[PDB]
Amino acid sequence: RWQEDPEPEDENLYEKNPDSHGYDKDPAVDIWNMRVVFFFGFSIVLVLGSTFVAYLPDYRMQEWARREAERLVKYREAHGLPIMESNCFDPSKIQLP
Amino acid sequence: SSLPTTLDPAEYDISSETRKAQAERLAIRSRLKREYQLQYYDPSRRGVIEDPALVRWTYARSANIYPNFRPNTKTSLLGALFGIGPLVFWYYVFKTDRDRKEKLIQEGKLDRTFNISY
Amino acid sequence: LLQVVRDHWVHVLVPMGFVFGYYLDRKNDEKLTAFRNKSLLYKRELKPNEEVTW
Amino acid sequence: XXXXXXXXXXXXXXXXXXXXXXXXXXXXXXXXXXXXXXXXXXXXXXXXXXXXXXXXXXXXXXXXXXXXXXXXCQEKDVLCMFEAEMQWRRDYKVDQEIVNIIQERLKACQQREGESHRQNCAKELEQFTQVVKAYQDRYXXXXXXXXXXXXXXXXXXXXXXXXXXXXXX
Amino acid sequence: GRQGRATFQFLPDEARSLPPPKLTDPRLAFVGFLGYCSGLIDNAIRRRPVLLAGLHRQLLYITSFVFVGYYLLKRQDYMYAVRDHDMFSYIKSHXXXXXXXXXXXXXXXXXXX
Amino acid sequence: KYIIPTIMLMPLTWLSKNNMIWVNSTAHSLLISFTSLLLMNQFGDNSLNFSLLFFSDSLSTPLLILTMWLLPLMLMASQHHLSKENLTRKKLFITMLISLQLFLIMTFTAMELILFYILFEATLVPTLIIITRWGNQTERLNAGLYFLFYTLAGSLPLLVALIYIQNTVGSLNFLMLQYWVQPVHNSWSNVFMWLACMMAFMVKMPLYGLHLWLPKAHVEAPIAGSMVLAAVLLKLGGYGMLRITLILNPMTDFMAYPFIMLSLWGMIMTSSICLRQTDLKSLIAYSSVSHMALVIVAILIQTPWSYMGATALMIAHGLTSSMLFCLANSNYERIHSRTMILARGLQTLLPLMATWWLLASLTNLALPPTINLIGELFVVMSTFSWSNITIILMGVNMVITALYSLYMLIMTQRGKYTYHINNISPSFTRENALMSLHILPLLLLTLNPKIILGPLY
Repeated sequence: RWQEDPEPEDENLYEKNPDSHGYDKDPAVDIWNMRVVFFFGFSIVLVLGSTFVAYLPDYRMQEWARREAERLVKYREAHGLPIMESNCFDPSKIQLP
Repeated sequence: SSLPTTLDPAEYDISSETRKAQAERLAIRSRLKREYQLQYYDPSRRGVIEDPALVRWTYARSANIYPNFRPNTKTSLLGALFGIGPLVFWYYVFKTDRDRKEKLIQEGKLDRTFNISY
Repeated sequence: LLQVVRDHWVHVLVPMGFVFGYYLDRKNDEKLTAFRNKSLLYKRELKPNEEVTW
Repeated sequence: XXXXXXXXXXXXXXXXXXXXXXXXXXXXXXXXXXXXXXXXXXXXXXXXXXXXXXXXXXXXXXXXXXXXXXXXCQEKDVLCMFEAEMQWRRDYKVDQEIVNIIQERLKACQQREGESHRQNCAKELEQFTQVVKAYQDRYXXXXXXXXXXXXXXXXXXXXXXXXXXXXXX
Repeated sequence: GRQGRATFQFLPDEARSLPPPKLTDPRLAFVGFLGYCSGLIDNAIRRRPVLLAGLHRQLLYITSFVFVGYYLLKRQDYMYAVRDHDMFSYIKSHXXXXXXXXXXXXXXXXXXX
Repeated sequence: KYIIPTIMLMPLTWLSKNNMIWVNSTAHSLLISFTSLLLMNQFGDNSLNFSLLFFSDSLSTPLLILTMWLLPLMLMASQHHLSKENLTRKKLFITMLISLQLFLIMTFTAMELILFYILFEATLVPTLIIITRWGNQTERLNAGLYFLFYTLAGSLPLLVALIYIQNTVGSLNFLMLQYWVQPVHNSWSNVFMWLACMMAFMVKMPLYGLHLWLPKAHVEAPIAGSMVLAAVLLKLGGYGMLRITLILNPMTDFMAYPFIMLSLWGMIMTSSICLRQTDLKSLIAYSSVSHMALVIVAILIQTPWSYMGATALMIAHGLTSSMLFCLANSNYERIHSRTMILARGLQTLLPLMATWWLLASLTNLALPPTINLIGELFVVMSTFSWSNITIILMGVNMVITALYSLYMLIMTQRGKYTYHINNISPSFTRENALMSLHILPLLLLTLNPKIILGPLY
């Protein structure tokens, strides 16, 4: 026996009383919250937001390097002899010994 | 696993003292059934009931870690052999594969011609 | 005009707080002005406008 | 165009010698579907081209050249190395896509021959072995994640091994 | 590091009052927020309604942390300058202790994988 | 621009009236999440710098966007819960979630090792209070004690490690400054220098050993299945492993070799236990060990392919496992016991949720390329260059990943539910919203996840 603790609460309405609701307390505020402002963040950030995820932010020279490589392939094949790769960063630098 | 034939009509006492024990099985079964039946067929219930057999079932697996295993016997050391054992097993597998690979890079080239990856 | 101030007293603070963050972090550009026209990477002698890079 | 290798010339001409039946059903449909929706889409593409009129220029890719290499800049300094690290990274991004063009050249080699494939070409397979081998030994491919300081050590490691082999032989 | 040519009584030296003081600094504003925060929880311990809208003795709480914080930052601007000044003067006087090394392209080992 | 709108979200909840609260906290966070996707996605040749180091920049961090995406998503889930409690405590609680997200913005943006660490440990205190209060189950204190016992005993060795490195070589602070990096010569003094830097991120990134930190935090859940998404953020919060292995010690990775092997059995034996267990949340908790073990295998190899797979997996797991906890939340709010055997039967009561169960379970497996296949496949292809025998070990994991998803489905597909009188109402409008706002970003990342798996990609 505790004489104070025994007072259980079990009340899950959902449909009984508000008929159509997302959450309890105030049906007029509930429609404005659960169905309006949640869905504006569902519309703007996901549809108008998708035009920023991959759709035209340029993004770390992915399409830039295509125009850069194509002009360098024709340049070093017609005028030069090695095919765009031979030695990296160091042409006749300071030797180890 | 069952060793001989599938046990269903085999090995049973011919209506001896077991009949009194078999009648006791239905007595406890119905005792737990009747309290289940009373807490089921009422329209004013609404909610999943407890059933203490399944509550203790979850408690047997999730809890009972340190109240149990207080006599750390030789069987626990045999379980530890399946514990640390496999972790030390691959140490003589991956290293033997690596020393095979690394020696092939330096002396007697085994590297791929079209390997731009990694 | 009279009802909007009482009902939406907190509703204005968060987008205005973004403007405060938009302005404060922009003002940090004047602290980092070393080698703005200098350092050969995108450096070019500008004539119609003073200080191209911010 | 120009950068792409492409085929020399496309052949094929209609013969229609054996039998009559109903001529060529594929060629009869080729003339039928040319005016059905191929002509309509060409007219819609021409209408969209005419509606464009004024268009933006767009000055394409920016240059930005040299700015001194990391090998030239001796001793560790944050002001000097930063522009050298950007130069190496820009070249590494280009060198990745150089391989991709020659990769697509080999893709063109497989299709434009078909039946021969391995027996013919001879140039595209040789060009692939000239670039990838140069990419494997110089531009990382063994030096883990990209780093400008590690590349100079990788170039020195290849040079020291080559000098030791040349002096002995 | 430790104090050498500096004496106690009156916390700033006044003789070395050359550097400009902190004017409308973000460091002053954060202590000002703490001065406001001390004027919020005083209505929480001593039971008073609304931490935001209550009694206006909070103006004393804002000013005190700003006033003490200003002289504390003035001590910070002084002491960091003196510590830097004695560091620079030690290199300029001795010269032999601090050695300079320039221009090197030394060989280093390259890691595989 | 990300400093002082989340700090401006703090007085919003206190000032707003008792009728509102939840309407303001969600709407004034969704527009903040829009601005993160608007500005942070831009990159030059290498890493940029947004401001002076209070909060720095992004190098390979679209993981910041995920936290901003979960900034309103936690408030969505905790709606049925905390509906009967005090209104002053509702204002107290939302600010604690905001404070978690405040430090999480800081940790991903700040490109330091010193400022990062103290705000990495500043996420520990709010979670402690969130776990030890509002916990529906008993012995939640063990979930609180071991949360700070396992983490802090491993992370306080960073103070003796990080300060030691900056005392020897320049300063760690700016990171892009830290290219004065000398190769580690593999000495006995350098053995514990490597271990102390790793062991801090061997706890939050769960191995096979020291992994009990995770399931206890999930079984004794902070709130039903709502604040578990913050613990998913703590799993991906061990992203410092991407920075420490790359910068601080690139030469000496001989000590990484036993740790891959320890996490290799943290793939099979962690998936074996996740087959018989009764708790539905624990069947997500032990599966989350294996999917995050993939990163620990990847990073220590240090090959460029593994980083592509890892950064994808950090975002992949952050939206898939968290979605599975939302399904566990929807079952717990009706039955009030997370027993898998008891809660049995979909479509008879929950027809629409059953399709969302599929789009969340099958994502643990390698579906048509969402982000999980793109995450996993690059790691498996990276392990082959390490050693040829790995796919024999990795292939067993591919079988038990089907034993993750389908076993969660079958035990809910069995149409009975005889004892259940509750679960009469199908789903609320906000209930199905959680199922959409978690899965539709994964569905949008099927098209082009270029701005997801990006460490120089």
